[PDB]
Amino acid sequence: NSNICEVCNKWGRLFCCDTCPRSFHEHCHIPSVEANKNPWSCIFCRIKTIQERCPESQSGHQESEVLMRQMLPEEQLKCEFLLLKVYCDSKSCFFASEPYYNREGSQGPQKPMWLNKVKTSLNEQMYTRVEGFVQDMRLIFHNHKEFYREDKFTRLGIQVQDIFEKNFRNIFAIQETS
Ligand SMILES: [Zn+2]
Ligand SMILES: [Zn+2]
Ligand SMILES: [Zn+2]
Repeated sequence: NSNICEVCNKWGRLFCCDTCPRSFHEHCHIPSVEANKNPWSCIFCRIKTIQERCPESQSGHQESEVLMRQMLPEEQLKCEFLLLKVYCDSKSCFFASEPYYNREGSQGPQKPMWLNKVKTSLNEQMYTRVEGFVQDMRLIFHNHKEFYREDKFTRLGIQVQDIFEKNFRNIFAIQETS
């Protein structure tokens, strides 16, 4: 197995996947690495299994159909994995914890949002459809763009949004377009 966490790229107390060489900190893995379960398969392996069981699940989909899906176990898992993919990028530190807003010439967003809040929400089964999760995710970046206006720091939002969106199109097999 790897000797660093797959998400944060640091060593520490790591849990090793039984079906692939990845390793995780307990709370870096999403969901948090399970207490017992020998063998244990990580989220990457669980997502691979879904594809393998139903190869046609990789044919193209319309985003509007994906968003209306109810959060049954497989969609729950896919949103967990997509969230995990954003945390995999070091630039996610900016959006992880609860933000605050005091900048001359700007007002804070009406509905603040952040990764750890989406993480809790998924854990607590607060989203009933994929749309719930994707809306909160996109709101993180939109709040950032609006607040930081013409400061160059706005680019961090564009950058982390692009990671989210690429992973969304991959995980949920959105039909490719020009
Ligand atoms: Zn980690
Ligand atoms: Zn694995
Ligand atoms: Zn099938």
